[PDB]
Amino acid sequence: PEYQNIFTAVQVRAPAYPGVPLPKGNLPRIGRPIFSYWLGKIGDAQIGPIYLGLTGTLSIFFGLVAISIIGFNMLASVHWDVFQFLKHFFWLGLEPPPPQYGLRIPPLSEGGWWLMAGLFLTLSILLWWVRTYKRAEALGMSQHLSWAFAAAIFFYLVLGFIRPVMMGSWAKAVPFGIFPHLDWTAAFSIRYGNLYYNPFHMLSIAFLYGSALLFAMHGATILSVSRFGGDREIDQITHRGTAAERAALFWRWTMGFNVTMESIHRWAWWCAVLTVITAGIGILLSGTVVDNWYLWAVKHGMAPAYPEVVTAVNPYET
Amino acid sequence: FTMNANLYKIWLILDPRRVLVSIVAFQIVLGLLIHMIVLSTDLNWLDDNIPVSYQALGKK
Amino acid sequence: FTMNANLYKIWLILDPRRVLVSIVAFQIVLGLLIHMIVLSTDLNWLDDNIPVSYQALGKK
Amino acid sequence: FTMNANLYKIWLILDPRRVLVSIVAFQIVLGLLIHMIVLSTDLNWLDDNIPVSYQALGKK
Amino acid sequence: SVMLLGCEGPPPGTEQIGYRGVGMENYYNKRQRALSIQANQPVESLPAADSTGPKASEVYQNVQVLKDLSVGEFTRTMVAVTTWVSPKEGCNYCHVPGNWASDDIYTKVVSRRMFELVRAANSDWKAHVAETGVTCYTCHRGNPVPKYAWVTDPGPKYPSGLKPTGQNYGSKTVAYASLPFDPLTPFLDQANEIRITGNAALAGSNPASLKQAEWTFGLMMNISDSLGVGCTFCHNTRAFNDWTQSTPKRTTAWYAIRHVRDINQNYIWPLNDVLPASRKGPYGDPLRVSCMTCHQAVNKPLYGAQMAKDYPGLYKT
Amino acid sequence: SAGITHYIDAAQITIWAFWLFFFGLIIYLRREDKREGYPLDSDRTERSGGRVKVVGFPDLPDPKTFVLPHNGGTVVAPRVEAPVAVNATPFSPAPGSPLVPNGDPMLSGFGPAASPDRPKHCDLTFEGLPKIVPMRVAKEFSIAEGDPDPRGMTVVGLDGEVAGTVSDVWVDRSEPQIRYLEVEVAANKKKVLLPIGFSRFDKKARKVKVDAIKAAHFANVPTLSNPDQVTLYEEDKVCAYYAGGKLYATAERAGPLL
Amino acid sequence: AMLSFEKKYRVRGGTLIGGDLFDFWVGPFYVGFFGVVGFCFTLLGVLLIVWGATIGPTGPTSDLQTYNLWRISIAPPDLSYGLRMAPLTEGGLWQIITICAAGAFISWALREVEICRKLGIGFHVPFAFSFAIGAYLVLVFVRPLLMGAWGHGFPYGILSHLDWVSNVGYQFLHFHYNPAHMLAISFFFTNCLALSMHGSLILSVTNPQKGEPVKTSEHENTFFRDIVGYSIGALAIHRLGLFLALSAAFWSAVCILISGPFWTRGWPEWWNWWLELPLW
Amino acid sequence: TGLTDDEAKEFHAIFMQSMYAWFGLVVIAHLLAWLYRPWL
Ligand code: BCL
Ligand code: BCL
Ligand code: BCL
Ligand code: BCL
Ligand SMILES: CC[C@H]1c2cc3[nH]c4c(c3C)C(=O)[C@H](C(=O)OC)c4c3nc(cc4[nH]c(cc(n2)[C@@H]1C)c(C(C)=O)c4C)[C@@H](C)[C@@H]3CCC(=O)OC/C=C(\C)CCC[C@H](C)CCC[C@H](C)CCCC(C)C
Ligand SMILES: CC[C@H]1c2cc3[nH]c4c(c3C)C(=O)[C@H](C(=O)OC)c4c3nc(cc4[nH]c(cc(n2)[C@@H]1C)c(C(C)=O)c4C)[C@@H](C)[C@@H]3CCC(=O)OC/C=C(\C)CCC[C@H](C)CCC[C@H](C)CCCC(C)C
Ligand SMILES: CC(C)=CCC/C(C)=C/CC/C(C)=C\CC/C(C)=C\CC/C(C)=C/CC/C(C)=C/CC/C(C)=C/CC/C(C)=C/CC1=C(C)C(=O)c2ccccc2C1=O
Ligand SMILES: COC1=C(OC)C(=O)C(C/C=C(\C)CC/C=C(\C)CC/C=C(\C)CC/C=C(\C)CC/C=C(\C)CC/C=C(\C)CC/C=C(\C)CCC=C(C)C)=C(C)C1=O
Ligand SMILES: COC(C)(C)C/C=C/C(C)=C/C=C/C(C)=C/C=C/C(C)=C/C=C\C=C(C)\C=C\C=C(C)\C=C\C=C(C)\C=C\CC(C)(C)OC
Ligand code: HEM
Ligand code: HEM
Ligand SMILES: [Fe+3]
Ligand SMILES: [Sr+2]
Ligand SMILES: [Sr+2]
Ligand SMILES: [Sr+2]
Ligand SMILES: [Sr+2]
Ligand SMILES: [Sr+2]
Ligand SMILES: [Sr+2]
Repeated sequence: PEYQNIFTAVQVRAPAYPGVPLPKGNLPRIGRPIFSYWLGKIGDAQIGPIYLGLTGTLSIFFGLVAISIIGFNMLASVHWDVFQFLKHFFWLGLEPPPPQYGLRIPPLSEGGWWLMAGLFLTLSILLWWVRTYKRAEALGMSQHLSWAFAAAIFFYLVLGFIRPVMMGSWAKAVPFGIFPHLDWTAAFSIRYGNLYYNPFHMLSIAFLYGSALLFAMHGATILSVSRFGGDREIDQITHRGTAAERAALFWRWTMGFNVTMESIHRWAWWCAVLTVITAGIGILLSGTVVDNWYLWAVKHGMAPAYPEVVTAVNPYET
Repeated sequence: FTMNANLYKIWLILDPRRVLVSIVAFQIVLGLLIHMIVLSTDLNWLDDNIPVSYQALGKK
Repeated sequence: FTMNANLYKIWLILDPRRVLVSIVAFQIVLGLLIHMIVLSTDLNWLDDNIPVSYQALGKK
Repeated sequence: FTMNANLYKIWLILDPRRVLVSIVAFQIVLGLLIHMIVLSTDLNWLDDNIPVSYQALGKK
Repeated sequence: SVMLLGCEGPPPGTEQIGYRGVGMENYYNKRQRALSIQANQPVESLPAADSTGPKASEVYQNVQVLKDLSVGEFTRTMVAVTTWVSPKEGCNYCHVPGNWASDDIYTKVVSRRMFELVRAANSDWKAHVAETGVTCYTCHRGNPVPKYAWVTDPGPKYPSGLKPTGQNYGSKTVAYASLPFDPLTPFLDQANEIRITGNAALAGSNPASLKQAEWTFGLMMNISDSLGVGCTFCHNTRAFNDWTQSTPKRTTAWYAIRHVRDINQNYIWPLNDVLPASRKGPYGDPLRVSCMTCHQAVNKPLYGAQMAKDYPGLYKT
Repeated sequence: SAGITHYIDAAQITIWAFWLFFFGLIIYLRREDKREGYPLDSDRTERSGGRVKVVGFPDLPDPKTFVLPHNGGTVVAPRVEAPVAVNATPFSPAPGSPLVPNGDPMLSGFGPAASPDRPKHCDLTFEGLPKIVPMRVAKEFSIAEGDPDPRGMTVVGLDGEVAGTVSDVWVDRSEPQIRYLEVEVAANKKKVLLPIGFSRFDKKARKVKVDAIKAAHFANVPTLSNPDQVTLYEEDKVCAYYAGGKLYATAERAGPLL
Repeated sequence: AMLSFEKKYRVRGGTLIGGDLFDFWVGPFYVGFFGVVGFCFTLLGVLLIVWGATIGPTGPTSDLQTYNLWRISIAPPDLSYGLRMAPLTEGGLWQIITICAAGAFISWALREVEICRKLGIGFHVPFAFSFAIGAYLVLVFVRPLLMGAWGHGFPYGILSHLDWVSNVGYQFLHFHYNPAHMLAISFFFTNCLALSMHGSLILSVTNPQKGEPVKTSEHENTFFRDIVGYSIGALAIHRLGLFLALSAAFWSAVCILISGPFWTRGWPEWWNWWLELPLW
Repeated sequence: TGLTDDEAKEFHAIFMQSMYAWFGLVVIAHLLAWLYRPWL
């Protein structure tokens, strides 16, 4: 038996914290805090305050506009029947301009809402980018997040804007809908001859698997050395303790090498940014450079051959 | 009026601020909802092109 | 009235503020719930063309 | 009925800043929504082809 | 709940399709396989007719199709067409009472055309219909109107301000998926292009759009569902386009696709002027044919029962 | 001639660029990995008197300096750390053999009981007030409505015996939470810290179980050079002792099972 | 060789099994009884994957035989064999390599366990590891069993196993609609998000702008509270990430456990229960 | 609700008038809707 540090079993409150203080120029903070005994059951119970500048307001603004075009459009596709909207919601979506239009700005009823929602969404994501760089500067900190967000933004941009512009057709960006965007994904692999044989998509998959591997390992570690205040990673990084020691040693004795309280955060950091960056590269070469990845894999001798036990005659060849 | 006398006492049991803001929330929601409902039906007043066919007075 | 006997003591067991707020919520939900159920079956009272057709009152 | 001999007292219960910002948001929103709805029906006022042709001839 | 939800028990019936390890396999519910079999029971044949007699065209007045039949055989052929297409109604369904030779009732101008439809089918489409062939029951099943006939549908409502998504809805016609909900009109009526895969690794010589890919995906979902199978039944998903890696069913399905284009184009659209409104969709298009119409969720209509070989009156010449 | 298919496509060379950037990345990460624990301990180093400092591939990165806030100091990595004797003796003289703790295992400060020498100063709030302090020093703190107050529960060890009672609760002034339980020990009424990580509650009974050590061992809990605050040195020291009990506190945790 | 602070912890005992028998180190790896079982399972496993590569699907001289890394592949027996042991050169080999893989992962897990007992740390890691071991087992033991034959397992080959995933995935037409698949995918994506956020944070505070000192807990909470009005806090973020990644593995295991044994139809069709509720 | 016995009678009265007034505007709107286009 032993506490697992899964659920804070006994909590404590103190007057809320408005936070470390920001320099002149960085506007006031808004909202005044509250505590959720239940968030508290598992984490900091404090909820907010939040910061909102020109940036933050222009981003929340654009973002909600974009959310409205997508939604309103979805209600329109079901005739303003909020019931039907509720019924098929998962299947509802706002499709992209048709190819007939190329990269021209299309009519409202033929895709223009998508281009506007795509436009406003992008501006709002990139404004949130700027937001995190400002919020990160007010604290003297570094832009590590911003270099990652910038990577995920990279993938996003490659998906809905960069590849489309390169391919000369807004119909190639992804449509806003749950099931619609799932279908876009499958069709994407199909159209280019099975994306499994795309090296970049294999790497992105090794890196997604790796984010789960590393965070599960590290996270389990920090809990296993939580007993020695290993969660307090900052001081174990400046002033190594037996938590960071037992931590580095568990792995050392297990897989033969190890890292440090500071470096594991770099392996993890670099592994996540890598997912999105192989991922985006992966979508970049599809249609722009390679049109049929399976064939590509055959040309580079990577696709396995199996005894042909089942086969079909080609009517196109009769 | 068919109601209680000890009916004000409810405001010693339920926070008044919440009930007030809440009513507005719920009513605004219901309002929008029903509006969209009617608009989705036979009772619609928008999708028909009357009294001057704005979509076919200079179009069609 | 009551259920019988002593159905007042129930409030020494169950929070009156919560029973009230909960019931208000539940009744509101059950209401939208059923309205939505009946409109979704044969018993619809909106999309019938009763008592006079509305979309081809804007047709002739 | 119009107004209570004491409906100022609502601001002893409700914050003037939140009510104010709230109203602003809701009205701006409603302005937008309603505009979108009208823009999606017959009453469209943009693609009428009136009062003078702007796409000369055909293609466009 | 947030119910839970949709579920079968183990073990499913399974069949190995491709090579071991390739993953080309099939799973199915044994129970429901049995229910489908009882529902896909075939009608036993009527005793052969000896005949030995004159040809139908010699003893009858308006015999433009079942000419070369002996009288006996013609009569038999009439009894099969009766139970097969409209048994609750009997003989009178397609004939003007007291007058067997008359065409004064539409169901006969149609019946006649369908005699040329089955015949063309049994005699010209074996690369598709093999030796099982087809018969009236295949589509009719004791029903005057194939239950599983289709129509070009308009999807759900749209205000006037905006045009339809063309895809994005809950439809049993695309397997419940959100792809485009009418992959039939452009593929099983018209003959739009299904191919989207490139035949070159690098690009610059394949104009297939992604959209087209989705239409092909939708249609394929349709097909899959109509025959009641998954893609490993006809494909090796590492290469949907690779014919050598596909199963001989892709070949068969290929010829079937063309076949439904012929039933729908030269046998069904033409009957549209003599058919009642009761038999027509919102565009005035008439109820036509699809794979489901016949297969009704089984890889071979009626589990590959051989009905037609017993009625010689169903073959050309 | 308009068909000379090139065997090299952008996809090959992008896979090439990737692997090269990859290798440099891997190498680099392994360098940040040697900012502690290095060079290694062999008898390769001792045999040669030290002429073989063990560092492997890649090598060690130039030191980096951490500038602690609050007149706190400056730390470097990698650094040169003074060796420290091992309070144990080799189970075998052969290399790679484990060592047996010297003396009374919980006292040894070897094994699950070992720990390094962290500063003999305190971690600080942003402001600079002792981050971890007791609720008696941190006036504001308060149990969370609906949580048994640990204050007054009975602390009980691994064998059942009462250990002491909760005399207070230590909290983080930086991230508000219970870090340490205070224990007025029964056998001597001395006050000791008990890490939260070692403590289980039995709210319906108001007990606070501790599998770590036996009720008795609570007598030897490492001590604080001040009952109103604690240093980094002292935290490791407190916890490692309890941890030792996980392998020591019984004549059975030593393992085997079979 | 040891870390510069390692000797002081390299205690004797803590085993589960072996006791002093295998209670020693080799380089930095801990051996232990399970390191030996593990190494044996592992070595035979790999050495057999080498022999499979050596022989090929039609014999060492045929064109399908190969030593190319992308293409070497060892596949299960046909379904005709059910749960029986199949001949070696017909998927038997694949079965044995599997037994070795399961045994090696389990030994590895138990050896991490003895290592927790030695170092005196929580056993969160090998418990978490056991989730991957579980997923692997459903993909080779549970599902193919529930499915009456071992051949339902995936082949061991770098891309050929990708092909397994592909055609199995496609038997259900549009796998994306698998709801457990939707979950697991959600966790895998969010896990990848929190990790990038924690990673970024630790590195943003212990190394701030020049001119600034190592940052504080107060900063940490203040930044993410600044951005998104909330900060789950240091301990818990380590807790969440563990939750996300273990759950992601969970739902992968269940999403594949239901694809066959408990559902045979296409997956989009599953969502029918929703379009048919008596609400619409 | 930390209210006194008197500030819930005052509140309640004002609430009642405002609410019934609301229902009044409601019936007004509902009769105009019924006149221009009967729905039952
Ligand atoms: C359908 C069958 C195809 C398939 C087709 C694709 C396609 C196509 C793609 C992937 C993509 C990827 N695939 Mg895949 N994939 C296949 C099967 C798999 C399998 C598996 C076990 O079989 C796995 C593990 C994966 C794994 C993955 C991930 C590794 C990768 C994307 C990571 C990610 O989250 O990016 C997602 C993260 C982001 C997009 C950034 C998010 C940040 C944005 C900006 C957030 C903004 C938030 C917003 C503003 C909030 C408001 C909401 C608004 C309403 C919008 N695929 C098969 C072969 N896969 C990518 C790829 O490989 O391309 C080469 C991709 O685009
Ligand atoms: C389908 C066939 C009929 C139909 C048959 C019925 C039937 C049958 C019923 C309704 C009901 C109602 N119908 Mg109807 N209804 C029809 C068509 C409509 C249409 C329309 C657009 O055509 C609308 C808008 C409505 C709407 C209405 C609502 C006014 C009402 C439901 C109140 C409720 O849910 O409980 C809300 C709960 C309460 C108000 C409880 C009061 C709470 C007390 C005061 C709690 C004390 C605490 C504190 C003091 C206040 C609590 C807080 C509150 C939030 C203020 N119906 C169709 C045509 N309708 C219900 C009704 O009774 O109407 C009279 C009902 O039983
Ligand atoms: C084929 C097309 C279908 C589809 C079909 C399938 C099928 C079929 C499956 C998945 C599976 C999954 N898919 Mg998919 N999938 C689709 C598209 C996607 C997309 C996307 C963006 O489109 C994504 C993100 C994913 C992602 C996922 C995850 C939800 C899941 C895999 C994680 C896992 O298995 O954990 C499990 C992790 C492990 C089992 C590893 C265990 C480690 C063991 C114990 C030790 C390994 C040791 C070994 C020796 C290590 C080597 C080290 C050497 C010693 C050096 N899929 C497409 C649409 N997908 C798989 C799944 O559900 O998981 C069971 C599955 O069966
Ligand atoms: C369906 C066919 C008819 C239709 C028939 C009806 C009928 C029938 C009704 C309406 C009603 C409504 N219609 Mg109409 N309506 C039609 C066409 C329209 C169109 C349009 C673009 O064409 C619009 C904009 C509207 C708009 C409106 C809303 C103004 C109104 C409901 C008020 C509400 O929800 O608030 C909800 C209420 C509140 C939120 C609280 C009320 C205000 C309180 C009392 C103020 C107290 C102070 C408070 C504490 C602070 C206030 C601040 C808050 C932030 C607000 N209708 C179509 C043509 N319409 C309703 C109406 O007229 O009013 C009854 C109604 O019953
Ligand atoms: C390593 C790559 C991973 C990654 C990294 C990543 N994501 C990031 C970041 C980073 C580094 C950020 O910095 C940023 C972030 O903020 O992190 C928490 C972000 C982000 N990750 C998110 C999404 C996201 N990332 C994803 C993926 C990934 N991102 C990868 C796994 C995914 C996927 C594919 O699953 C998603 C869904 C967002 C929360 C955030 C970017 C947020 C953003 O750009 O905002 C844009 C606009 C809005 C949110 C509009 C505001 C709407 C408000 C929520 C409503 C509030 C209204 C209020 C009541 C006001 C009143 C309204 C008035 C108008 C009336
Ligand atoms: C469950 C949540 C996540 C997770 C957690 C996790 N994995 C873990 C751990 C944890 C906590 C460990 O502590 C343990 C570890 O050592 O850390 C790296 C482990 C581990 N994660 C690894 C693998 C792994 N985990 C993965 C994923 C996951 N693991 C999830 C993302 C994945 C994938 C598919 O994404 C892989 C590939 C190992 C490096 C390691 C355990 C190593 C080990 O057990 O070694 C003993 C066995 C051998 C050395 C090989 C045995 C020899 C075999 C007989 C031959 C191989 C047969 C194999 C079946 C063939 C497959 C061939 C493929 C090419 C298809
Ligand atoms: C004949 C006969 C006898 C045969 C001869 C035997 C032979 C061939 C000898 C060769 C021997 C050699 C060369 C090697 C042995 C090979 C062995 C047994 C196999 C290795 C198996 C193994 C698990 C390798 C996996 C490698 C990888 C990349 C694993 C993924 C994990 C990951 C990404 C690794 C790096 C990150 C790590 C290690 C993080 C752990 C880690 C985490 C997670 C923290 O949170 C933490 C917190 C605070 C301080 C430290 C740490 C810390 O170190
Ligand atoms: C210094 O450290 C740091 C902090 O501390 C200061 C931070 O605050 C921060 C900021 C971090 C944040 C603000 C965290 C924000 C969290 C995010 C974005 C994650 C998003 C997650 C969600 C929205 C929740 C989704 C999940 C749910 C709603 C509940 C789902 C429930 C389900 C599915 C049913 C439950 C059952 C199961 C899942 C099956 C069984 C489960 C398992 C087997 C898993 C086991 C898990 C454990 C933990 C042992 C960072 C980055 C940091 O690094
Ligand atoms: C009733 O509802 C009310 C509240 C009104 C509102 C409800 C709204 C709701 C519920 C909306 C729901 C929306 C959902 C669920 C949306 C889901 C979206 C998903 C899942 C999308 C997935 C992928 C989409 C992608 C990748 C889109 C990419 C698009 C891009 C990158 C577009 C870029 C366009 C740009 C930058 C435009 C440039 C314009 C220029 C300047 C070039 O024009 C000249
Ligand atoms: C047992 C009931 C039936 C009997 C006794 C019967 C009898 C006959 C006879 C005697 C003829 C030849 C009439 C003539 O052309 O002179 C004929 C023709 C024809 N009957 Fe039938 N009939 C029956 C049912 C049906 C049914 C159910 C259908 C359609 C579903 C049908 C469709 C036709 C058609 C289309 C012709 C013209 C044949 C041709 O051009 O080849 N009959 N029937
Ligand atoms: C739901 C998953 C399925 C998908 C994604 C799918 C996808 C495709 C794709 C992409 C093609 C075109 C290949 C190219 O671009 O050159 C194709 C062709 C074809 N598929 Fe399917 N398919 C599925 C199921 C089926 C099924 C069940 C059958 C048969 C019953 C089938 C029969 C065919 C045939 C015959 C062709 C060739 C058609 C032609 O070339 O005109 N498919 N499929
Ligand atoms: Fe961490
Ligand atoms: Sr107009
Ligand atoms: Sr009208
Ligand atoms: Sr113009
Ligand atoms: Sr199936
Ligand atoms: Sr050879
Ligand atoms: Sr229904």
